[PDB]
Amino acid sequence: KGKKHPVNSYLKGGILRYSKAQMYKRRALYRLKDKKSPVVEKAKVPIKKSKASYPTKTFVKKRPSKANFSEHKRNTRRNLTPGTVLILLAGRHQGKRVVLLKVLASGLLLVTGPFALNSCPLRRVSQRYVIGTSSKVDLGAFKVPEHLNDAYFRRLKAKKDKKTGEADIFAAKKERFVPNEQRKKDQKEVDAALLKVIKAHPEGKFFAKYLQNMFALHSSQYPHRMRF
Amino acid sequence: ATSSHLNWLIIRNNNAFLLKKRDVKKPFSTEPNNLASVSSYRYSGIVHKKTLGVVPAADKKGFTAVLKKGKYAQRPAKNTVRVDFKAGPRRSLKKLKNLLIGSKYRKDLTQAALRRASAVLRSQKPAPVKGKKA
Amino acid sequence: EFPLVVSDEVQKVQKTKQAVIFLRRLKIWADIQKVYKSQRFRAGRGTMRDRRRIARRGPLVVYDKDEGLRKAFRNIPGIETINVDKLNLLKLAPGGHVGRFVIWTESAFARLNDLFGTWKKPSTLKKGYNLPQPKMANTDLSRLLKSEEI
Amino acid sequence: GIDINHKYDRKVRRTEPKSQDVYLRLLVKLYRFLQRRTNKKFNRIILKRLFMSKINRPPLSLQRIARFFKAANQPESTIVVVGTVTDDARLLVVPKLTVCALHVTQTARERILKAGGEVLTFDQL
Amino acid sequence: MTIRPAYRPKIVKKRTKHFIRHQSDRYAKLSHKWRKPKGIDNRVRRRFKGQYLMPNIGYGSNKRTRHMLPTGFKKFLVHNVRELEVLLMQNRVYCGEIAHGVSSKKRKEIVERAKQLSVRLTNPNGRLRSQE
RNA sequence: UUAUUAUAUGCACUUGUAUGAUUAACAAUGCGAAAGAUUCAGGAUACCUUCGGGACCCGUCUUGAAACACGGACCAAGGAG
RNA sequence: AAGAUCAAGGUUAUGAUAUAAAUGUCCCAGUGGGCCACUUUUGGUAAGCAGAACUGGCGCUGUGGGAUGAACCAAACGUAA
RNA sequence: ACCUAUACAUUACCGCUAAAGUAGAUGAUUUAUAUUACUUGUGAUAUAAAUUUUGAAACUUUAGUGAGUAGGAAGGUACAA
Repeated sequence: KGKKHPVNSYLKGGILRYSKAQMYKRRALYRLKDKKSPVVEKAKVPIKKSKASYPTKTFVKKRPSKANFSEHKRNTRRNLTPGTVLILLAGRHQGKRVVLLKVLASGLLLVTGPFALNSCPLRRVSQRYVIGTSSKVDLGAFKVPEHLNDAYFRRLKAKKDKKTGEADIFAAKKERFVPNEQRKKDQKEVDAALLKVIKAHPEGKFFAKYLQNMFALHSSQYPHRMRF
Repeated sequence: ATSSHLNWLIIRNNNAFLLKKRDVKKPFSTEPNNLASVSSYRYSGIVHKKTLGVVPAADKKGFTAVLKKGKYAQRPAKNTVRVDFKAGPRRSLKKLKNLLIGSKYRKDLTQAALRRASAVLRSQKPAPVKGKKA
Repeated sequence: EFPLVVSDEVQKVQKTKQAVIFLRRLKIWADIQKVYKSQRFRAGRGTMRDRRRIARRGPLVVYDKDEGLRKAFRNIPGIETINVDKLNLLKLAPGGHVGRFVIWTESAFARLNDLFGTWKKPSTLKKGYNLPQPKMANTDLSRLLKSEEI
Repeated sequence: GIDINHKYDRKVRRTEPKSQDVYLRLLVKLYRFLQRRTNKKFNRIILKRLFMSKINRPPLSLQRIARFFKAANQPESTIVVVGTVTDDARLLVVPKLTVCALHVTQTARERILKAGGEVLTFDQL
Repeated sequence: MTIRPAYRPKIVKKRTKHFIRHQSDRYAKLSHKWRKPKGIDNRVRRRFKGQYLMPNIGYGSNKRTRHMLPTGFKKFLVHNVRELEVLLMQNRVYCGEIAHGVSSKKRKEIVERAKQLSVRLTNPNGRLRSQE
C-alpha cells in the first residue's frame, strides 16, 4: 500500500527517493500480468461490427494541431487567509470590503460582504483584485463552501431560449437576473453566522455597522504606506 | 527513349499546361491527370503509368469516372485508353475509397486520388445542397 | 499510336474532304478542331504587319512521295506537310518547344531510316553527321537508384 | 561592432554545374545520392568533376588511356574519364579495356570498340 | 461565410505607408512611385532621422504571411471557367480574381462555377449591374 | 569506522517534467445569427483632428552644399553607355 | 658543394588564431584634386597657411553626445519589443 | 541613485552568407490487433487504421552577419515588338 518521495521541489533537483529505494531494494520478485485487449471486431454472424476508413481522407482543410494541456499545479496562494476582510478594487462592488470564505480549484476567492450589511453577494473574485487586510473574522462557524463548488453557481441556464430545443425564439431570457431560491437560502444561512462573529468588533469603516460605510483613503491619504 | 526523369526537366518552364499566375514561385498544372493541381514531379503525365483521372459525370451524379493507371504493359503509347482505363463507379464514397486502396498496388498517390474524390463531391453535391434548409 | 504510322495510300489523296475523313478516323479530330476555333485578331500593333495572329499548329503529316498530298493538305488550317528529305526543325519543334503531333505515311517512316541511318549507319544526306550518342544509356535514374546493386 | 566580419564569405566553388544540360545534371543527381549514402571519395569527387567548366575538363586522348595500362596493378581497370575522349592516331596498338566517359568522339569510339572494349556511360559504371 | 485559408500568424504589414519617393509632396512631376535617392546631397540616403523610410529589406514580411489576403486567400488571376477549375483542389490557399477584361456573360458563368467549386471570389459584384 | 552519493529500483497507467523557439490547463464574453446582417477587435490609406519629437533643396562639380555656389516657375510627352 | 641513397629519433620541439587559406584570370572598374585630429615636424611671427612621418576618421557616416556643427567623443545603423 | 544610440543582451521576423539531409513508392514509415516463431520479450506474416505523388535547376533544417559614395556582380519589375 505505498512508498513515495520526491522532495525535489525544495532542492531543486534532488533525492531522498533514489537513496531509500536502494535500502529497501528487492533483488527478487519480478512477475507481471497487465492485460491490454482492443475491441477492433469483425464479429460477423450476421452482426458484422467493423469500422472501415471513415474519413481522414483529404478534404485538405489545414486545421491547427491541438496544443495539449499544461499541468494542474495547485495555485499557491498569497497569505490571504480565510476570513481576511479584503477590498474589491474593481467591478460593481468597487471599494466594498468583503470576507473570505474559501479557496476553490479554479484558483479564485469566495467573498460575502456579509450580504445583509455591505450589499455584496456570494460572489467570487480574483486573488489579484484584492488587497488582503490584517483584519480577521473567525471563519470556524461556517457551513463552508464545500457545498459551493464551481458547478453550483454555474448558470441554470443560458439556453438561447425557452428550455426545449429549436423554438425560433425571442429577445430576452435572463442572462444575469431572476433570482433563484436555492442561492438565496445558501446566502442567508452563511450571512447569519457571519453577523454573529462580526458584531464583536467596534463600529467605523468595515466589520459590522463598521461594514456599511464605503472605504475612504481620504484626500491626503496614502495607498503606499497603508500597510493594509 | 522515355524516362520519368527527363520529361519534367524538358518541360519545367516550357509547359503549355503549366501556367504561372502572378509571382507565385511555382506552379499551376492543368495537365489532365494532375490529381493535385500542384505541379511537382509526380502530380503529372509521365511519370509513367500511375495516373488516376477523375471526371464527373456528365449528368450529375452517377459517376466519379476513375481511370486505372496501367503499368508496365503498353508503352504507354497512344492510347486504346492505356494509362487510364475508365471504371465508371457509383453509390457511396467510402467504399469507392477503400476500393481504391486495393487497386493501389501502386501506392504513390493515395492522398491525390482522395483529393479528387473529396473535391468531386463538392462538384456533384450543389444541386441537392448548397443551402442550409433544416 | 505513337509513333503514328498510317498506310501509304494516304499520299494519293487528291481532295481536302477525303483528307479530313481520313485524318479524323485516324484520330486527328480533336486536334484539328483545336485549330479553326482559336483564330483571333492580333493584339499588337502586329495586325498591320500582316501578322494577323497565331492559330494552332495542329499536325505535321510527313510523306516520302507527293502523289497529291500537299495541295489537299495545304488548305486545312494549321495542318502542314513536309517531305522526309527536308524535315524542318521549325516545323518539328515550333517555338523550340518539342512535341509536335506527327503522323507519318508508311513509305515515309521506312524512309526515315537511311535518311538518318541509326547510330551505326550514316545519315546519307547529312555527310559526317553522326546523330548523337546519348550521355546516359538508361536515363531512368530511379531504377539505377532502386537498384539491388547500389 | 563586429571585428571583423569582413571577407571572404562568398566562396569559390559551384554547388551545381553551370549548364542547362538535362543529362549532365541527372549524373550529378545520381552521384549526389551515392555520395553520403555510400561514403567513399570516388562518389565525392565525380560529383564535383561534373560541376567542372569546359576548361578544367580538357579532352583526354586515347594514347593516355594506353599508357596507363603500362602501370603496375592496373590491367583489370575500367578507366574513368569525366570528359571528352579524343582519338590519337599515333597509337598503333590500342589495348582492350572498358572506358566510361561523358562523351566519346566517334573516331575514339571505333578504336575502343575495335580493341575490343566497351564504351560506357557513367550511369552504367 | 467563405472558410479562410490555412491558419496564418497575424499579417504584419510592416511599413504600411507607400514609400512615396522623396519630394512627391513637393512636386506632381515627381511620381509617388518610389525611386531611390542616389544623390550626393541626400539626407535620405545617409538615413538621417525624420527623412521618411527607404525600402530596406527588414520591413520584409514573414515568408508564411507572404501573399495572403487577410481573409486568407492569395490572388489567382482567373481569365475564365477552365482557369477557375485549377483552384478546385486549392480552395484553401487561393481565390479566383476575375480579370477586368472579361464580359458579364462569361462572369455570370465564372461566379456560378465559383459557387459550385466553393472557392472564394474576391469581386462578385464584378460588372453587376442593373444592366442588359 | 562512519557519513554521503550512484548502480543492483522491472512492468502497467499517467491532463505528471523536459522533448532542445514547451502558453496552455481552466473559464468568461462578442458571434459565424440562410439571403439579410448585429456586435467585437484592429489600422498615419487618401485626408481631416488633437499631442510630442524629427524633417533646412534637389540635381551636381567639390574636401565639404541648406547655403549669400550653379541649373531648375509649373506640368505632359520626346530624350542620352 | 649540391643532387642525393640508407638507417636512428617519446611529446614536433613560443603563444593566441585562421573569419578557411593559397593561387590564376579579367589586365577589371573607380582613383592619380584630398580634407581633419592625437602624436612627431619643416618653412613661416602666425594662419581655418604651405609641406612630411605614423596611425585613425571624414571622403563613403547617420545615430547618441559636444546647445549647435563633415571630421572631436561614444558608436559603425536589417525590422521591432 | 537616476536618464540614455540603429551600441550592447535575448526573442520573433527579413535578407545574405554559411553549414547538413532530402532524392528504395511494383516501395518506405508509423500505429493498433490476430496468428506464427523465439524468450521473460522481439521480429516475421496476415488483417484493419493512418502518412507519404518533394520547381529534389527546391524545400526542410541550421547559424553568423547587414553603414555605404565611386564602382562591380547577382536577382526582379515596367514598356514596345
